[PDB]
Amino acid sequence: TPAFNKPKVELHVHLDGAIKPETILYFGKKRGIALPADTVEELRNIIGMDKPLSLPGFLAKFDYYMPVIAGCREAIKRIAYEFVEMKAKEGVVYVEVRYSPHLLANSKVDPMPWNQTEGDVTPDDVVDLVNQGLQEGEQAFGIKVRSILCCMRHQPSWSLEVLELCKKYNQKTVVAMDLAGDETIEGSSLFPGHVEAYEGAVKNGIHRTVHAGQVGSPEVVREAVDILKTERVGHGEHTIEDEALYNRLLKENMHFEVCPWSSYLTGAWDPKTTHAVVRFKNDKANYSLNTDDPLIFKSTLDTDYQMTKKDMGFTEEEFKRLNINAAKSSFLPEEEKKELLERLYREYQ
Ligand SMILES: O=c1[nH]cnc2c([C@@H]3O[C@H](CO)[C@@H](O)[C@H]3O)c[nH]c12
Ligand SMILES: [Zn+2]
Repeated sequence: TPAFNKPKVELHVHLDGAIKPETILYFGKKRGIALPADTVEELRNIIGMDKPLSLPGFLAKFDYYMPVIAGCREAIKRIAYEFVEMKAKEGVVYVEVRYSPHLLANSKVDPMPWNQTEGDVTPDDVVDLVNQGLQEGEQAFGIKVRSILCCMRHQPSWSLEVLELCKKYNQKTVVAMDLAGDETIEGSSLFPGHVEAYEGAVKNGIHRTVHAGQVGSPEVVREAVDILKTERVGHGEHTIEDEALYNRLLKENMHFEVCPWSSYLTGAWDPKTTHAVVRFKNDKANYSLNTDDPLIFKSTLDTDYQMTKKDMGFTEEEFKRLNINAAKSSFLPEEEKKELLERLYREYQ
């Protein structure tokens, strides 16, 4: 029985962490690019994980399959279309999906990701391709889907271009910029490309989210908020380690994009402490529940909703509350945000 069988909102899910294994196999074969396995089941076992790794050890899983998607236009549109297909099945009415356009390009991107041969797919092309597959997905399945473009921590030289792509594709479908990748890279929040991207975003009214406090110190969160000027924090669990900062963000009504299942598997949460999400619920924080990389974690949104119901006693009422909070914190323009809120209340009566 599904933990919560009513419309849900999802803010934090990576397109390139949410690809069908069957579709990765399909493209490895069509293109003749290697894969670490040859049937769907063995691919799941290898790419997927059921025991905690460190964050760099988790991020390496992408290496297995990205090469089979990157630089292939049919593949990029197709994963975006099937993304909407999946989320529609899970009873999501609105979802913001994030990716790095540079990590899927094979032209005008330096350093060339994945040791690719120069092709014709620029980062600008990737966005348009993903827009296309999402819009087709919307027309087919009738849920609302927007996109978030990721700066990557290790590559601040892409960040100004990420910001320009957010400006160019604003609300079609790109609603925000994000900062993702290896949180453990010393001082990465302050690399000049990242700081200046986020400054340009403030100055041009481009929405902002930042992965912080997944494995880092509370200081990485404080940097997301006070220097980068984020409006939402991805994860944020390790914020509680700093009491004054947690309380400031509570008072200022910061949104935390919690990914509970993600949390165990990246070793961000110790299974024999209280998940920070329990504290968020008792404090009536502003947070959402998110699958983060469902392909790698072998999960669906119900996975995270089951985890919190079974292991943390989340009620139907708390589920409705945090989705209402997720809607309020979405990056939709005002009239679409009101429309979403109207729908959630109607459906929750
Ligand atoms: O758990 C995570 N923490 C930090 N970054 C990532 C991404 C990174 O964002 C890029 C675009 O989605 C992915 O390619 C991955 O490197 C995936 N999952 C996580
Ligand atoms: Zn993430």
